[PDB]
Amino acid sequence: QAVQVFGKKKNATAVARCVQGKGLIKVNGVPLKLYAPEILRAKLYEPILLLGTDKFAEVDIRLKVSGGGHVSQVYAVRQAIAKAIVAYYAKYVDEHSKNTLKTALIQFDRTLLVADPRRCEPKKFGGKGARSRFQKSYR
Amino acid sequence: FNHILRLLNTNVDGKQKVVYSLTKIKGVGRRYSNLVCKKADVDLSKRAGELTSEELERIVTIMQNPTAYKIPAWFLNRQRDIVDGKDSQILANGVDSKLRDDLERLKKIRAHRGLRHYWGLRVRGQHTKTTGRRGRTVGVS
Amino acid sequence: HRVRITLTSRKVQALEKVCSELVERAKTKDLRVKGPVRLPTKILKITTRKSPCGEGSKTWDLFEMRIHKRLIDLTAPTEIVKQIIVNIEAGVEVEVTIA
Amino acid sequence: SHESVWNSRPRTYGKGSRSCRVCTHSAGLIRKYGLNICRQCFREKANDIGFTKHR
Amino acid sequence: IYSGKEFNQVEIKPEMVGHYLAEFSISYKPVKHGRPGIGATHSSRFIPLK
Amino acid sequence: SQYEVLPKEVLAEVGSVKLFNRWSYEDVEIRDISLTDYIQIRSPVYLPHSAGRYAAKRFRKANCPIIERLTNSLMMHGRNNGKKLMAVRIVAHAFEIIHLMTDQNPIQIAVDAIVNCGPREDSTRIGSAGTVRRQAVDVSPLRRVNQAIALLTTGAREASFRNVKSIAECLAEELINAAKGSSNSYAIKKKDELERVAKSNR
Amino acid sequence: APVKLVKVTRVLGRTGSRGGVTQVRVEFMDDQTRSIIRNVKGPVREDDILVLLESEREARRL
Amino acid sequence: GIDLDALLDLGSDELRDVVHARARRR
Amino acid sequence: PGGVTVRDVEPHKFVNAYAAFLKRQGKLPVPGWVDTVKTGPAKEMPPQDIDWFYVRAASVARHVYLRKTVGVGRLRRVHGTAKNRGSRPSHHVEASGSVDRKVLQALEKIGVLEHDEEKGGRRITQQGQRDLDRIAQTVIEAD
Amino acid sequence: KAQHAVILDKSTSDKLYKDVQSYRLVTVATLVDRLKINGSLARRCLKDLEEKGQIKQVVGHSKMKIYTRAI
RNA sequence: UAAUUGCGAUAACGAACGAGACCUUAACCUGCUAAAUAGCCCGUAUUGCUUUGGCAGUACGCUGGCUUCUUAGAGGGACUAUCGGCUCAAGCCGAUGGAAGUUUGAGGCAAUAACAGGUCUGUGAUGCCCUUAGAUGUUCUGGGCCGCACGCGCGCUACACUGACACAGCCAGCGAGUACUCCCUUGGCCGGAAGGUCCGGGUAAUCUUGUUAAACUGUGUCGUGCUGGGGAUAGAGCAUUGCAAUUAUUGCUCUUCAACGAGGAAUCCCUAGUAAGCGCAAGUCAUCAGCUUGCGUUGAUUACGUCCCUGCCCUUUGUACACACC
Ligand SMILES: [Mg+2]
Ligand SMILES: [Mg+2]
Ligand SMILES: [Mg+2]
Ligand SMILES: [Mg+2]
Ligand SMILES: [Mg+2]
Ligand SMILES: [Mg+2]
Ligand SMILES: [Mg+2]
Ligand SMILES: [Mg+2]
Ligand SMILES: [Mg+2]
Ligand SMILES: [Mg+2]
Ligand SMILES: [Mg+2]
Ligand SMILES: [Mg+2]
Ligand SMILES: [Mg+2]
Ligand SMILES: [Mg+2]
Repeated sequence: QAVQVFGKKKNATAVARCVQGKGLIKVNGVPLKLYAPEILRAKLYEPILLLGTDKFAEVDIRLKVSGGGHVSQVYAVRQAIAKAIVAYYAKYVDEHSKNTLKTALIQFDRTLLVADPRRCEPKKFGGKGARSRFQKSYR
Repeated sequence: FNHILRLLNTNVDGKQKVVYSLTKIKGVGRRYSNLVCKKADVDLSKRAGELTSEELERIVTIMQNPTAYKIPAWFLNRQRDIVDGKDSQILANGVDSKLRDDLERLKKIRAHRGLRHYWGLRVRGQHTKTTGRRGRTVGVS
Repeated sequence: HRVRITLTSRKVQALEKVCSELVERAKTKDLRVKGPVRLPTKILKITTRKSPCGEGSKTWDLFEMRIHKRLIDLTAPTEIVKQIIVNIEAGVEVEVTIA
Repeated sequence: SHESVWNSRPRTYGKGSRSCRVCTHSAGLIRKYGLNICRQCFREKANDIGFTKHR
Repeated sequence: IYSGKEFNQVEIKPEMVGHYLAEFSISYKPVKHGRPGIGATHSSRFIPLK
Repeated sequence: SQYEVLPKEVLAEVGSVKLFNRWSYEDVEIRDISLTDYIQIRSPVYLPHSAGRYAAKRFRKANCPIIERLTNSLMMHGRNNGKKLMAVRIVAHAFEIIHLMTDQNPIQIAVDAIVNCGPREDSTRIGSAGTVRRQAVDVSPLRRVNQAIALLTTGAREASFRNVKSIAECLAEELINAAKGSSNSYAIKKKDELERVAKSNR
Repeated sequence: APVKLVKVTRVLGRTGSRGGVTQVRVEFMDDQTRSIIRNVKGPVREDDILVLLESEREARRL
Repeated sequence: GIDLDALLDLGSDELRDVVHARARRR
Repeated sequence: PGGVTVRDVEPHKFVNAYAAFLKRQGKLPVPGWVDTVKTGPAKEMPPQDIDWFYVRAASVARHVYLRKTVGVGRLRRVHGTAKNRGSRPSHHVEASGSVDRKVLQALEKIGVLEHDEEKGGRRITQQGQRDLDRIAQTVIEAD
Repeated sequence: KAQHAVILDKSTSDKLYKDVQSYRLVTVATLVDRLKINGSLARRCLKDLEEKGQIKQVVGHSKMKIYTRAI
């Protein structure tokens, strides 16, 4: 019994496997409580806090996150974990509980499940940024 | 304690820590004073004021004698004396006195670098149209 | 014998058909074919100033050339190889590696 | 004309060594992929070489 | 030593060892400033129209 | 349940969502009923850091939590632009200091400070070609929240500039003074002078 | 004079030369039969609660 | 740092080790 | 019950714990100029510690442990920082390959790391992995 | 230019050891204003009081530290 | 209506351009196709703790299966879909669902007519004029384009504690790279650094390269002092590129430590992954990027309105203007 999901934020992507067994969540081998910078770690525990802490007791979740920045990878990890437990309780558990768990994530933060469709606007000439333009002088 | 000290030929504050109090001696910077304190077997945490007078004499002597205390030859602000041919670290009153000598040597041979100094211009090849800007207008009339 | 076929060109439609056509006739004669492999596209970018004289508002060009590279792994003797790629259209390139 | 002095100075590098292969123009030369064509002449021949505007 | 347009007579001294010959033949001469022109300032480039 | 992935300081507050795992939201009320619909405290949040799209387009920032809004305002000047984690650290340290200063709920203090700093009368500049005239007008509830957050943060920011008083514990007293209604607060002085000018131009 | 609160009924439309001020239809909670018009600076919408200082002036276009 | 008498008769390699780095590279 | 490795230990606490272990042991050879250098052109001041070398050795040893292999060039990039180039904008600059090289040689001498002749660079050793696991265990014991 | 003492003399030491009990919050800034002391000595004083068990720490963050009275 | 965009009225009817449409790119697909130049699962051997099942564990012909992640082709998907309002219509507002509801975001292309706009110094593209053996052709040495009382424009670094410094933690994307000669460079060795040397890889999803970028986070030092902020000017020494470094090419070490405490009258850019901060690659290139072209990281405040200023489009109107209110 296993499912595979992934989460994305900017160029950061995190691939997660959910495996039946003892309850543990690891990010690139490192335990979840010690991966992210301490100030950001409250975001990582949020999906588990929203759900039941005992609902992750029968799953083995390992992630491999890379591609973006340190803040973005945190968002990739949190979104992937929420999808992983939802996928497990859909394929291997009746989706009525999956529907109950999905809504608990939904009416709190939609970003927990659906990836943010925002990327960097391509740069144009005549300015340093996408919208900014070089300073001009009339005299 | 000991708010005021007198080292070489410059007054030294005692309320500041040892390294940065010693930086006020001109010709000694932040890094050079750091090595000297480490070589002198003196604790860095305590301030310069609460140093014992025996610590002061150890600190000063190692400054005029860097080579004798296993100090690397490439900290010295002169590694080849063009007149002498020996490495030397120069303290407060010496750099100003020696600075004239280097300028005097360049001037007396009528070299370009000495001429630029005498005229009062940039000597490292800098551009000097929009960035010299010494005086004032000078308007159109 | 294992031979690797490398197909590099610029026209996708020409490359897609010849890749399909080459591999299609391969099953017909019942050979073991591994592929095709779709290597990442190569985009050649040249940025140029439009004005030949430097006058006017600054406008820039972006000329782009796309290169498409394809890999086909074939398990057949060299005698078959010379008889299997006989008809290759223009605009594409063929490379062979003997293994 | 004498070989010792005529064009004696080496031209291994520098803008004097390289020139546009169609109009012997030195400034604004494009040699990203061995094109060796000045920017003005490249804009004429861009479509012939295989370069097109897309964005 | 040739300095652009003319040869400058320089006698080598023992203190001159370690420097290029271009040190002792200046090529640009010092700048003695004169008077600003019409376009030197913004408020002076206006040509009157009568 | 062999591995307990949650830290002990987190497992102690599973029952309710508490800001920074320290303070709750139920005991936080608003004295002014007008700002109730434009101060988002009905939905607790663990951290003042969400990548929400609250500009898509209008009146979406009203649903944004007010702790989120305060954190966004600290990262104002050019050197501080793009530094949200530092702002979160400063904001987190402020509430706990407010808690020690006042022995109250720091969120209650912040909400009271924001309520007290919103001017309820302002004047717009009208006239004809530099003939400057001012007409006194009311201020919408949404602008009052924005003005209060702006005035509170700038006073804390300028006070900490070139001062030993650090930013994290600076921001505390302006929040404390504003909730107390003290006239020593920078926001209170600017709020009063704006209302004083507006009353003159009625 | 005491301060008072009102509820926004209708957003009449923008006003002023530069369109930075909006006119709104206003009713009082304490007096449900009293309705006035006042100018508002800032984003305003219906069913909002506004605070008026010396609510005696009638609004005029700017 | 060498007397003028021996300086003018000094060998090339010995001249090298004494002179400035730019002079050495030449 | 477990059963733990370097992964389940905070890196800040692990490096400090292993730095103390090496310093207390005293077996690790140290170059003489340890008190002179400033660990790279990108840096301004020399390290503010007499025990910085033991911290550097502990930090590097964990780095080699977590990676497939690493050499002097890679660590210079890793330990490099932004240089204050006066009025010109900052750039990334490598950091004092000699300091990194001597650390790798010293760890090789004490058996923590060993050279790989087939891929280049240096890799963790069976004793090296054993030594770090003991230190990580003590960190949890200290916690 | 307020001069902050870099050495805790008798007058300031006794004032610190008698007034820090009643301070609700004991921060590096708090000592500097109420004691006219250098920041480095203020931080060392905070460590010294902590070792004595006279105040308790709330924040162990490196960049800013909070100490409060314990009764 | 963003639109000469439509509904309609109608001495007009029927059309052609432009707009739209179109093409490129970003976001969706656990649906298809198929991957040893991308991964995952499985198993083999082995490593450390536990030895009670857990580690980036480590190992190309170590491997049977698969394509979620990656690559890239065909396709699907959004059309304002549904619902509640206003309205005859065109359409407009809000909510739900959805990856996406401003034309979904950003670009490319882009009409008639014209400018005495710029380019004869891009062109063997050219008319006329000038010159053509003491050349205004061509080549070689040196110098100059950098020269400095002064005015202006585009920018870089800063005036610090939301900070500087020292260690520790430590995450990207767009791309480029070797033939008559070295291009990107790994790993080993020496050195304080810049660098030097030796064996090798890559004509490239293979090697450089996971380009371990910086900003940033953690623990310490500093402390409201033009101060450990700031790095201007300058002295000395060492290397690198080049046939040549002087008017310092550039790089590194030490030392010297100027104005500057947020900036007048004025003025520029900008509405969401945007401004701003931070860095990286490419172009130039033997060497030099404070520049430009792209890319990524962190990531906001405030409108979502108006014609008040500066301009633009249509209609009515006045004109002694037509080189057209300069
Ligand atoms: Mg930008
Ligand atoms: Mg680092
Ligand atoms: Mg478009
Ligand atoms: Mg032409
Ligand atoms: Mg000529
Ligand atoms: Mg010439
Ligand atoms: Mg310009
Ligand atoms: Mg700037
Ligand atoms: Mg630093
Ligand atoms: Mg990468
Ligand atoms: Mg470059
Ligand atoms: Mg340029
Ligand atoms: Mg009239
Ligand atoms: Mg006329």
